[PDB]
Amino acid sequence: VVPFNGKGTKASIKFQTMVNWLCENRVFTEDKWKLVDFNQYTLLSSSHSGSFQIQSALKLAIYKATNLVPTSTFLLHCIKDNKIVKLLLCQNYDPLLVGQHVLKWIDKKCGKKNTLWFYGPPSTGKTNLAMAIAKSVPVYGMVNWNNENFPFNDVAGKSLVVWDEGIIKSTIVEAAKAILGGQPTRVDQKMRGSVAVPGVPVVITSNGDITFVVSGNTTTTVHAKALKERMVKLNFTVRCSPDMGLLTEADVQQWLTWCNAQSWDHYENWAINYTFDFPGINADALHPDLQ
Amino acid sequence: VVPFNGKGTKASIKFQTMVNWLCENRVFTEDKWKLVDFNQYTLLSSSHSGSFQIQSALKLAIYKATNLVPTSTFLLHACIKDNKIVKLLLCQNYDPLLVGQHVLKWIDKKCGKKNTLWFYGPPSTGKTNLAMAIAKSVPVYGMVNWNNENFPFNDVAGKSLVVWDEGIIKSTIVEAAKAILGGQPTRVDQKMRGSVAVPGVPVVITSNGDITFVVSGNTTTTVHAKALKERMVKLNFTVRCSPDMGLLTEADVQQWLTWCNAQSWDHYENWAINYTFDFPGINADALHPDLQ
Amino acid sequence: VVPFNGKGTKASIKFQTMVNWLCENRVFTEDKWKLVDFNQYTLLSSSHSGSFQIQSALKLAIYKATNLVPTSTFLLHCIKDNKIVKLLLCQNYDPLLVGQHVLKWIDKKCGKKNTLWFYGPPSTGKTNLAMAIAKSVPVYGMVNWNNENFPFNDVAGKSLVVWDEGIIKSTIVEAAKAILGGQPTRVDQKMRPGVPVVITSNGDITFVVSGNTTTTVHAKALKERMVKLNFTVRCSPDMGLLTEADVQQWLTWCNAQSWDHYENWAINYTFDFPGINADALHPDLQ
Amino acid sequence: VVPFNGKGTKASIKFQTMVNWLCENRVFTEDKWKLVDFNQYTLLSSSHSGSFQIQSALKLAIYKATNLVPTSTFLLCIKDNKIVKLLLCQNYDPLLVGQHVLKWIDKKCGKKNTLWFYGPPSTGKTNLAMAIAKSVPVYGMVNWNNENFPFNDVAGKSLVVWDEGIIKSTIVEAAKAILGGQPTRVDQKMRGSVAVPGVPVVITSNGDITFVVSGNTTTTVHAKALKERMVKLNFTVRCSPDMGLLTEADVQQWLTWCNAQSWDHYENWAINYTFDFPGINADALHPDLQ
Ligand SMILES: Nc1ncnc2c1ncn2[C@@H]1O[C@H](COP(=O)(O)OP(=O)(O)NP(=O)(O)O)[C@@H](O)[C@H]1O
Ligand SMILES: Nc1ncnc2c1ncn2[C@@H]1O[C@H](COP(=O)(O)OP(=O)(O)NP(=O)(O)O)[C@@H](O)[C@H]1O
Ligand SMILES: Nc1ncnc2c1ncn2[C@@H]1O[C@H](COP(=O)(O)OP(=O)(O)NP(=O)(O)O)[C@@H](O)[C@H]1O
Ligand SMILES: Nc1ncnc2c1ncn2[C@@H]1O[C@H](COP(=O)(O)OP(=O)(O)NP(=O)(O)O)[C@@H](O)[C@H]1O
Ligand SMILES: [Mg+2]
Ligand SMILES: [Mg+2]
Ligand SMILES: [Mg+2]
Repeated sequence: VVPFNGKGTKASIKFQTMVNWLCENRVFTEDKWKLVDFNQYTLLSSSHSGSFQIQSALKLAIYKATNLVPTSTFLLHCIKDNKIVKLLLCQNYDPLLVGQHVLKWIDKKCGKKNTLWFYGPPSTGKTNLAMAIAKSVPVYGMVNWNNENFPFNDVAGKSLVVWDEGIIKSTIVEAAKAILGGQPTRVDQKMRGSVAVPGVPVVITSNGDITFVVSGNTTTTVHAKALKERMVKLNFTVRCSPDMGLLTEADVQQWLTWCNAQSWDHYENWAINYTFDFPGINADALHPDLQ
Repeated sequence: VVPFNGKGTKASIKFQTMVNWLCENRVFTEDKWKLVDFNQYTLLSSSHSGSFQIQSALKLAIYKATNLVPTSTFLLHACIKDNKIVKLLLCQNYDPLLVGQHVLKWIDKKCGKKNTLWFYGPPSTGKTNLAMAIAKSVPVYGMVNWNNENFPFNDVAGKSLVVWDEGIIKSTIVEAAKAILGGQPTRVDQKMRGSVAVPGVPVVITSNGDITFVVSGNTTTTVHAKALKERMVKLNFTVRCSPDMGLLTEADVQQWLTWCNAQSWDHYENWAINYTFDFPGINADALHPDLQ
Repeated sequence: VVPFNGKGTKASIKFQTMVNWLCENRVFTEDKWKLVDFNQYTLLSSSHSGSFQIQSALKLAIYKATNLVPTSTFLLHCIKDNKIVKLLLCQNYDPLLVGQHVLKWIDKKCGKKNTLWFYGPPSTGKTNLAMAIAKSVPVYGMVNWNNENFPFNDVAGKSLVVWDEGIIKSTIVEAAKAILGGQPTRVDQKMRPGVPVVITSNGDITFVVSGNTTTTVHAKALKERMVKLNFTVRCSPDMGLLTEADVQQWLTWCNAQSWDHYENWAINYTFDFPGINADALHPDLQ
Repeated sequence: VVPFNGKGTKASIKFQTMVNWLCENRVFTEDKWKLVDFNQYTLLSSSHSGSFQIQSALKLAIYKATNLVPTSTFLLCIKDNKIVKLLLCQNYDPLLVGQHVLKWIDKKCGKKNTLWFYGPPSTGKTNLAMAIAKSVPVYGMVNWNNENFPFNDVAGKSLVVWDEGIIKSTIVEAAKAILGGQPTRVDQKMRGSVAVPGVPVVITSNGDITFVVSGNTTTTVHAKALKERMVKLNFTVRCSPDMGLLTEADVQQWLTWCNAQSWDHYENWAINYTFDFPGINADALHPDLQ
């Protein structure tokens, strides 16, 4: 599979440099391009043949950031002052295992446990944490934005699907089962080449148990066992301070930078047998920096 | 036929070379091209002219791979005891020599009316694994489960293989089923392509139960049972398999078919004179010492 | 009329030569072009100006081969050795007369009798002979490929229309009276010649289904437009496909024979085709 | 099974007598009742109860005539009969055919429930079929029903007549069951059993009905299936310009004579019902017709 020779001219080389510059500065939308580099956009729009190049370059940049680059590389660049590390300790979970699992999860390497689920009372910061992760990936999507009868459209081309205040109904149980489990949709099967893999990670925030499928005017539990195998459940029980504020990329990347530097032995021991719930803080193995 | 005495420019020769290169590297989709070679794709998509060239090259490469070059040449290659497929066939009591030799004719549409292979048996006996192994070797194939429920046979043309997994035939589409399973092209095929006859696509079917019985409402009917038997060939996978045989690979398929091509064809010509709905099993003495 | 004074460039003359090449080699479809000369097709498909010429040349070649050139010349290139000659002798039909009629029938010189009809028991070789002619003419079209309720789409541009094992429904009988009679469709008249039609069937086609009952209202009108041939004797399985050459040698030989015999019967075109006259059998056919 | 111990009043006995009278004179339609006896109809129509009694009597008479009595009862020197002359011209045994007609109308032929007449036009195909249809109490015609629903209101008839018929691929499935004598699903859901009504069918056509019309072409998939359920007759000989409309009297005389003769020659053919009806055997032809 040696690459074709194809010696290109300067016009194509400049376009390729622009495509690389798009990925390097995370410019994936027309609005972001206008907000960042207005002069180049104005110059490119002086002609139809120059306007076609914008639409040509954006698609290639998005595809490169989605499939040709590991997503975790966009995340990885004191520790005891990081808000997420402080926040996760307030919920009585080990920050190191959570951070280590997320990096393994975002690269679709957890196996069939593709979907994370955040559950707890309101005003515990579940939604705030989910937004920070979604803000850091190249492109993210929502189930809230999609149409009510077709909430699982526009899945392809996204690195993370966020479902806020979610709930599952019986009319969409067959679609949710495939997407939450990482199984590719038939669109990818009939567009790409047979059972592929891309799929997409999913993060869910909820104020109630989502394993209860809503059918008619009755709550049912036919699929409770089937759903649980696909998620890792976190209980956000402790209310957070009202003035914590929103989380940003610098907070998440700093937190994720520390986690990657530690040994994988602690995570890989539990990773052998995946459990529906996530283990809590173990004082016999807490990292010395967090003691 | 004397070819038209035209001569192309530098760009035309480059485009023809690119079409050949696409054929040689088994690239037939946009995603495959982006995965294999991103640089050439970017260079081609840098301008409006190249965006049309990409589509033309892909459309020509698919046609060249499917209609101009025999499919079996993509299977053969350019420790026979240890081949996984040979062991799997022996576990299910079938001769690896006859199975491989029949494929080299069925995949080439040379078997006449019997255009389909049928896999039957209990679950977890290895029906799906072998079926997908053949598919991964041919250039492009289509599986029925992708299509719409009411329209099962879309995009059948232009494919080297049709895959139907654990499917069941309904009476509402039994009329179209006898067409593809029989190897005769659909009505639209002749019209768009002028000739009353254009060969069909080979089909492979896996099933846990007898599909010769057609679903008709909430009732099973056997009126079409006779018609399916001369269009099909049956194999029985009656032995379960331990979880010690992972997914099969194209390397196993190529090695298996390579050996079957080199051996003599007398053992196949005897059966090929009058095809039988049942595929004969292992013969104790006919097994060659290379597999004894 | 004096042609225009326009002088073309190198590219235009090359395109005109390409059209002549396509017309000469009977390359009227994209699939045939790919199967015959893949190199030229790949060269042309490199850009827009090359791809447009493919469609333009195909359309011009079809028009030239259908309207500006007599179709019979496309068919003309041991007479007893030909398979078709024996086949017509078995059915008690004179090979010379039927051969001459086909040339006039394909050339629209038989007046209103624009339709041929093969009648007989099943498996008597009717479709084998009929399909042989369809592969000899430049372009042919079958009724069976068309939509069930629109059987007569894309009739213009075909050198021959074939209707195999067909039956006439009273809901569409009025359209059949036109095409089988050779009258041009009203759409052809608005935008701007008939197309020969051949019908093979097992029963009597003059009966028209009307509901769940047969009726004979249209039996009289359909008789004038058609010629009936009887294929009664079953064919041996070893005959196989009839080659386009077998038609070519048969038609070419019948062309050179004396034509005055056919003109005598041509004075009053009967619905029934006359059988073999033993006093008129050609010596070479014996 | 013992009849109920109840007793009917004087008025109910009159209605019971009226029901028997309707069956006795083959009065199954309102027009027939008006034509035959106007005084009684006018007297009955004087009020609500009399009008309702008309409907009740008609329904009960139809049921009694079609379900509780064998049809052959309504059908019950011979050289002068015109029907005998007709079959002799068509080269068929007058005695053998009549016995089959008696068994067929009584649903005693098993699967082969349908007759078929074939031949060139103007040879007596339709005339004979209508004469038999007139003799039985009630008959139905396929041509009267709607095109998309050719088999509506099949039950309740002693015979169903199909003239110049042709089978469309859309309705080929419904044709298989009814022509084969299989009961309709509608009656099974209503009556409760799995096989009850039973309807003989007679078909006359000028073309081969084994072929099924599908789209704009002919198919032979269903050819063998229909052959099992049908019997074929060839009317290949011409017929005089007059051959006056055959009457019920002509039919009744012919079948009565056939039933009187010995039945032994029939059941030999009934061992295995052949698709094609055997022709005249000049050796076995009855001496009266020799
Ligand atoms: N403007 C803000 N943006 C983000 N987080 C904020 C903001 N103001 C306060 N917060 C913090 O976020 C907490 C609640 O934010 P939110 O993300 O809605 O939490 P939650 O528990 O997921 N909410 P709920 O949707 O009610 O279940 C507050 O208690 C603060 O600690
Ligand atoms: N990717 C894989 N993961 C796990 N097991 C595999 C994989 N590929 C092959 N196998 C095993 O290889 C064997 C092939 O079985 P398979 O062909 O799937 O059987 P089957 O009867 O057609 N299956 P089913 O789809 O349940 O009807 C089984 O033992 C599988 O467990
Ligand atoms: N595909 C074929 N290959 C070889 N021989 C063929 C083929 N099709 C037909 N024949 C031969 O051609 C002769 C008659 O062919 P066929 O087209 O079936 O005739 P026909 O009278 O038009 N049939 P039918 O369609 O039943 O009316 C016989 O000798 C056949 O053996
Ligand atoms: N009104 C009539 N009643 C009785 N017989 C008639 C009548 N008119 C003509 N006939 C003659 O009766 C014979 C049969 O009549 P008919 O029932 O029309 O024949 P058929 O063979 O069933 N006709 P077709 O339906 O065209 O196949 C023929 O000799 C007719 O000439
Ligand atoms: Mg929330
Ligand atoms: Mg045919
Ligand atoms: Mg009649």
